[PDB]
Amino acid sequence: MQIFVKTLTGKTITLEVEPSDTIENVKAKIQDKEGIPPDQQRLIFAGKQLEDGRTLSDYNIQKESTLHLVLRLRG
Amino acid sequence: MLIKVKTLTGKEIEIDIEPTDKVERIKERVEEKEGIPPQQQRLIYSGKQMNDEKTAADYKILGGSVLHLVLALRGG
Amino acid sequence: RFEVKKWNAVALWAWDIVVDNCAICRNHIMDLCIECQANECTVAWGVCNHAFHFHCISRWLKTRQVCPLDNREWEFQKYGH
Amino acid sequence: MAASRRLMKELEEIRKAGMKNFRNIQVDEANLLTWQGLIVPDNPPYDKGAFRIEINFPAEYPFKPPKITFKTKIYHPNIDEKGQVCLPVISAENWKPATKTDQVIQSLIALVNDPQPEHPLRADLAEEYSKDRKKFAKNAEEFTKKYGEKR
Amino acid sequence: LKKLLETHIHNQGLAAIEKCGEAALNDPKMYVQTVLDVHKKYNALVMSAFNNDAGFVAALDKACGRFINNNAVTKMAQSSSKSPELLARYCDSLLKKSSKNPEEAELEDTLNQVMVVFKYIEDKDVFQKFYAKMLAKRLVHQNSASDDAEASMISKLKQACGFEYTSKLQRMFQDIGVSKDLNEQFKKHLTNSEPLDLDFSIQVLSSGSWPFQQSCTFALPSELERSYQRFTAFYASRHSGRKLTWLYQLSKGELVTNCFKNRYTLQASTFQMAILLQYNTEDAYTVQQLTDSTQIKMDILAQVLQILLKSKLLVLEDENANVDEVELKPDTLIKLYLGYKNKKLRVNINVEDRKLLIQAAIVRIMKMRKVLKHQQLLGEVLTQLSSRFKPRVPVIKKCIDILIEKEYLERVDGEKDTYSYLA
Amino acid sequence: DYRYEVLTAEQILQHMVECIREVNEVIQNPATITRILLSHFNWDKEKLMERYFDGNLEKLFAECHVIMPCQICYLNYPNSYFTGLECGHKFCMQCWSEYLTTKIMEEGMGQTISCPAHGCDILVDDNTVMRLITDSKVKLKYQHLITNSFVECNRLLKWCPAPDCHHVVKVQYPDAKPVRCKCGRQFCFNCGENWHDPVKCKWLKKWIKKCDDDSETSNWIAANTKECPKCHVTIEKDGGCNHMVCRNQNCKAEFCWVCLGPWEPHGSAWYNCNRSRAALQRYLFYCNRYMNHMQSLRFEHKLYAQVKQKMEEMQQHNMSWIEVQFLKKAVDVLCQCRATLMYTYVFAFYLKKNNQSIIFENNQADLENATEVLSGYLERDISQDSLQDIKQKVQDKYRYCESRRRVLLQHVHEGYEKDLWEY
Ligand SMILES: [Zn+2]
Ligand SMILES: [Zn+2]
Ligand SMILES: [Zn+2]
Ligand SMILES: [Zn+2]
Ligand SMILES: [Zn+2]
Ligand SMILES: [Zn+2]
Ligand SMILES: [Zn+2]
Ligand SMILES: [Zn+2]
Ligand SMILES: [Zn+2]
Repeated sequence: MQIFVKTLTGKTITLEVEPSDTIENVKAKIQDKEGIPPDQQRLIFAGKQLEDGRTLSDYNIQKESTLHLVLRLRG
Repeated sequence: MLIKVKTLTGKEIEIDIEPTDKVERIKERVEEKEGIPPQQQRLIYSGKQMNDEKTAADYKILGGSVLHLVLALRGG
Repeated sequence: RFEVKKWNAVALWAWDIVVDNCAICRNHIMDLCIECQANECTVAWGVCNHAFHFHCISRWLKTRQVCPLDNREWEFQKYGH
Repeated sequence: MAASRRLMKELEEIRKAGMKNFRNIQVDEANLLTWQGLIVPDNPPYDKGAFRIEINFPAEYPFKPPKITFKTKIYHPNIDEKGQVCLPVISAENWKPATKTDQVIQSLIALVNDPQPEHPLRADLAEEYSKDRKKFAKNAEEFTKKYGEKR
Repeated sequence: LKKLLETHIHNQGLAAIEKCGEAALNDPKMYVQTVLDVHKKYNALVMSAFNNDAGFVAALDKACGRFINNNAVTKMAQSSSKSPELLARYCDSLLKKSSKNPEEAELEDTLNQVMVVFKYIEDKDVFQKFYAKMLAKRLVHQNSASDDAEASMISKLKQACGFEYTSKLQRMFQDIGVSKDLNEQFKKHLTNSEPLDLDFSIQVLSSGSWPFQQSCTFALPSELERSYQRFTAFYASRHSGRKLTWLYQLSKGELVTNCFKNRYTLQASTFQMAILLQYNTEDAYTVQQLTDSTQIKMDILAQVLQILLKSKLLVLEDENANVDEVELKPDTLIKLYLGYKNKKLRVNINVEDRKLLIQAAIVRIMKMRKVLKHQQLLGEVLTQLSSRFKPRVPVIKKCIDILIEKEYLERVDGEKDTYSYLA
Repeated sequence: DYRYEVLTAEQILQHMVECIREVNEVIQNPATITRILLSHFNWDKEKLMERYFDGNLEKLFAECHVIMPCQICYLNYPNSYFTGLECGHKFCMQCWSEYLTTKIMEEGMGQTISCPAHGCDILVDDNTVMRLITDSKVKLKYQHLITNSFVECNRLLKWCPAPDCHHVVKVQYPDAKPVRCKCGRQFCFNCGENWHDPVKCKWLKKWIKKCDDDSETSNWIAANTKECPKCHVTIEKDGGCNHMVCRNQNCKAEFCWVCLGPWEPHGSAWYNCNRSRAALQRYLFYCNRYMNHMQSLRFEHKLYAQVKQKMEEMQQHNMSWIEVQFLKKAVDVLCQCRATLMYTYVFAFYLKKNNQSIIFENNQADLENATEVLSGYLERDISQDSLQDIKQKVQDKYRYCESRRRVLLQHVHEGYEKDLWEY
């Protein structure tokens, strides 16, 4: 049960996560690993955006899969 | 008396000086082995840039001490 | 005085060309071409003083009728032996 | 809790000092982390008419910025009808944990007097304001006149 | 019982050649013989006792590969390409024509053994380079044991590595065959041309196959010119377009020196012929006067003059000079020694900071002339650094590119090669 | 050559104090000041040297930000409970600890941490940060953040793209030359992809964005995100000011979202920002070949396994070990040839048809066909007990394939040198 996150600086990293976990907790894990505050991140998988409502299993996140990270500058 | 000048990468230079030898003369003595005209060369000692017209003994240098050498590609 | 009775010399044979690539198969001009190599392979000369293997230039002229270094018309000028 | 200890002394200082631009410092003495206040401008057309502001101090104060909410409506190029202002003195990129809230007050009031048509969240309104300034001094005047408060 | 045998046989063979040490590193015979002995002994061991199961033969082969590729001889000369070189040298030293005549049976047997030691090595291209070089030498100099032996060795190499491996050697051999054929036709066509005074013979090679370079700037004497031109015109007749680039640096003949007192008969190279034929008229030429007429290069002329002066045919102005080491100047006489005498006849008279300097010059000339062309810049930087060193043109281009990406210059907009001063 | 190196986090952290010592040898300032100044110059020694020694200092120091109750908690404390930077402001260590902790644990700002008091901008060194906080995990987080900043800001270092390799490839100067970093991966140091021998980096990017059969997130990224002009990170906007400020680690550069230009003039006084039939067929052909080769290069484990299994099985039927050795070598060459043909197709896409392109697209078809025949030989025709011909066939085939691919690479590189292609 591991997935891959492609960071802004290349540096692909791997996450340990359970299929019942939510995107907010995923963001918290990414924040702990790298340092990006978990509120200007967007995670993109399979060409569709990842909101905060549903979960990885809902989004049909497989195992040993990659999902990208982009910034969410506002204001 | 024998002093040395260190380049930025780390290569070492041996030069003998006379008390009345001038900074420009030292630049030439550098160039006879480094091929760098004195406009590009700069000489560094005690954090202060070595003035062009001065004498090696003015700074009260004693031999052995390194007068660190730095390049400058503009050099006026 | 005369001091000459015998002589044995060594000479290298080579095609009478100025550059050596054949510019079609990119092989050395003296070697075999790209089809005779995957197994009587002479050189042909062009009226513009260009030379290639015979088999390479044959296929090239079979498809397009242009000398492939100078996009001009092509006609045979001297074979090789 | 340190938020409360700081805010009580800051509020006491503001009240004791007295100001010519801030009136009606209304605050719930129990929660004490929310402020309701009335500001009054001087420059037209916003001078005609009073209007109110609500401040929400977050839990982690003064180590996080106090978000400000602009309750009463107003016709300003740099203010949303929902009541959101940008005010770079507060954005999380520059909030320094020593600035007294009155400095925020003067910064906001200076924003009110002087518009910024180059950082707009009402794009068409700001473009028109930067185009034909003369009429909007009346256009916003009616809106404030019918939607301000008693000063 | 497999994994253990491999460890024993590899360990045993390694120290067998360690004993010879440096004595092998210059004598391939002992090295190849030792490897062969170890292999033969343990092949005989696993041939009968172990019934020749696949695993044991696999162990033998793996260990032989291991201890042939790296061992003491490899380490002492510090590379892995010292075993194939030694094998090639052994094969050459076996196929040369020595005083001893090789018996066909034992020759074939020994070549069969060399094939084994070859099939174990792991870099079969260095071996081809060295074998090609040595075969070229001993074919050109007519110094070979048996043409059947040469053909057999090439045939088994082809069997063990394929038609592409041994194409150069096959061409290199058929060339000597065609040369032998063509010389007879020249002799036949020669019945009607009356060759001036000499017995002529030539060996006409190919170009891509043999490892030889063009020539060494020689000016032919007038003695051989008739034969040279007649053969070149004959060759141009039988073929359409073909260009003989004669190379005299490796070619030999025979003199008769019918000027001394006892009718000797010399035997030397073409450079010797040029020099000695020069002295047909007079005997008071110097090094400069010689290079005026023979056009030979200074170093080769010095070598040839020294080798002649080692013999008593030519003598300096001094009589007891140690001609082996004394080097001479362009204004130095050479005297023909008229009284030379040899005890016999038929003599055989033969044998970075630099990058930083690049960048400094680049920026200096740039600020001197802001706008200027690439090739002219190359010339100017070469002039500025001539007293120091001549950096390679790729190195200068590289430093130019590094300085471009370091923001001290940028190629002008729209042109591939034109540099403007970064401001 | 291409001199490079591999390190880990601890060595890449210690090399920082190494560089600090190197520069401070001649600067003669305390370590904190040197670190600040150098970090402002993207860790380039000579730039700092020339900008420090070109004239005045105080302008640089202002350009680098270096030069009774508490005002934060409003409580009284002993004079032993007040500390502050060299700017003059004085606070207490409880507020210091909480401020630094919240900053570096909830904002990620590791290196650019400024003085708390209003209006000040004197940033905080390393020693003070270590001297105030007390937790250990916070300290290690700070170390990790500054190390990541050091790597990303520098242009001689690069994290390995492998999903878990923790290694930086320190090199002397970047030229898109492949390197390997001991985790088993080799990549193009300049673009981060796998090594691509003939094709240039930019065409590889343009082709890999729309690879058209592997990923779709690139379409989203193009359709909804620009890139920061300064730090080059993909940014998605959902605000309204149009006055974007890059909230990266140390790219605090503010600009305009639409024109993507600097914001200082822009919006200041008066400036206002406001495939038919042949193409898809050509793309279809090239992408078909590229995807086929990608599939085959993905299944390379199965090819090794299957040839190994047939290798053993053929060995047990009274066949020795050296045969199956040549078989392994053949497989290796086959894989290399497919790997090169892959990027050769990419190169041959973006290429306008001229004379020197039909030559290339006629050579690569031949190498394609020979690769296919070799792969056809292996599977079936290694069947059984026909070694003496199949071995010859396979050796002849793979030497030919290797020679041809070397010719293709040389053709491409010569064309680049001679400016002979047109797109
Ligand atoms: Zn042919
Ligand atoms: Zn050809
Ligand atoms: Zn032509
Ligand atoms: Zn405090
Ligand atoms: Zn301060
Ligand atoms: Zn790696
Ligand atoms: Zn690349
Ligand atoms: Zn940026
Ligand atoms: Zn714009």
